[PDB]
Amino acid sequence: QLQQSGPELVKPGASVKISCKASGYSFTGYYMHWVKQSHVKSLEWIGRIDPYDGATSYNQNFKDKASLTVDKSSTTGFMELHSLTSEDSAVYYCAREGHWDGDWYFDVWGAGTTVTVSSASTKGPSVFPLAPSSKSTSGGTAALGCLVKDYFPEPVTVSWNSGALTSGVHTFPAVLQSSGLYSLSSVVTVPSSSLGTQTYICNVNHKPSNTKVDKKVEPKS
Amino acid sequence: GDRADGQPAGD
Amino acid sequence: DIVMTQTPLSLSVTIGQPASISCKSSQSLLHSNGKTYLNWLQQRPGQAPKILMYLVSKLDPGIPDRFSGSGSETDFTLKISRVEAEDLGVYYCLQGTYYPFTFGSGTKLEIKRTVAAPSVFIFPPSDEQLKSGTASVVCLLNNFYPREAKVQWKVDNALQSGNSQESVTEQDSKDSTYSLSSTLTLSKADYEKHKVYACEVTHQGLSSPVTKSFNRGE
Repeated sequence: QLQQSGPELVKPGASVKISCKASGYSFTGYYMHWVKQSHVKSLEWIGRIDPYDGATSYNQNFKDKASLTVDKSSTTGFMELHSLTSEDSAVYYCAREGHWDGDWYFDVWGAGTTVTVSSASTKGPSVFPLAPSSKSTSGGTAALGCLVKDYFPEPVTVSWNSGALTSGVHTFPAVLQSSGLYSLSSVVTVPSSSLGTQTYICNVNHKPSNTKVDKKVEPKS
Repeated sequence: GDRADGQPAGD
Repeated sequence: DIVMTQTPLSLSVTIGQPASISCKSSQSLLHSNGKTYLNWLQQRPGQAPKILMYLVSKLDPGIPDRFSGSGSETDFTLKISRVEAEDLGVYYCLQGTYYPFTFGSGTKLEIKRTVAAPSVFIFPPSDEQLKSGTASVVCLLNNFYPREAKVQWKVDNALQSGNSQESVTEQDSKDSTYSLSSTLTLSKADYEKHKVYACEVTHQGLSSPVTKSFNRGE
């Protein structure tokens, strides 16, 4: 697979270098390409690098904007984006051009790095339980969750029971508050019969500010 | 020959 | 650069029915070497794009065979013989014949399923948040279809405006439903001025509005 670096806040005019660690295949055997996904969901190819010799080929629109390097000894590829403006806020993917039955196409993608260009400062969220009660029961099931309030920028990562509880989770799109800060909730539906034995913990990781919160969500007593 | 190849629009 | 134009730009297909998406390229994608470098990708909500088909018609080996592609040198069609819940998302064509690689704009596929009414839940503010001076009340509408729903907040049976925000999930890749939350935010002072907090939910799967409420401090 391919493992990209976490999300980035970047001041306008500044630069940032994002990375893409390759594992499980021969690094210098395949091109590593980089793709920008703008918030309107348009995809554009940025360029590619030959990890064997460091040779780069760039989309002409990103010539002054991106530079591709590679570190053989750490089988990791890097894209540096220069002199950033509002138009460079987006999700950046790396992808391996692989081969199958004698043809070439993009066959492994990293998960994306969100870059937000802003002069505002990063700010970690406050996390509050949404406790289950008689007002959040239906059909013998209970809903519960966490309110993740007042952070900047996107994205914040929410998981439940350290990744073990995924079925029935809904982590909603963030809303933009009048303050210019974001909030979201993440909820899960569970058996109501098991609220006395199971433990439900929402894990919140807001990497831009290096903020991590675990909140155990319990019934009100 | 162990060297990367890919679709012609990459260069 | 080569222009890739997709049509339609969105469509909504009932589970089990066929779907068809086309792409036109502004020039022949037939390379000198006899190959036609036209690819199709799917991007599900929350995921990276994924190659479905390359060389117009060749299926990636992990792709189910209800997908097929056809085409000439300039016009191409991706067909799903019978859509399933996991086919949701945005579909892109991509040409690799001429530098630079270029994508189309994307066609968003929604999966139509049977009408499902929301299950509605309401959450008072936590004591933790109250201590800090604000009260968020959350109303949750879970697993409904189609996505249009109306939420109204009533406080001591007076309709509220201007003090709430909502957002709706992407479509679910397993059951094809949506969920929505609506959050009412007051100061702690204004919260403590009132007794009954209610959200009233309208949805075409409901024959009258559904109300979930609590009394402050129970």
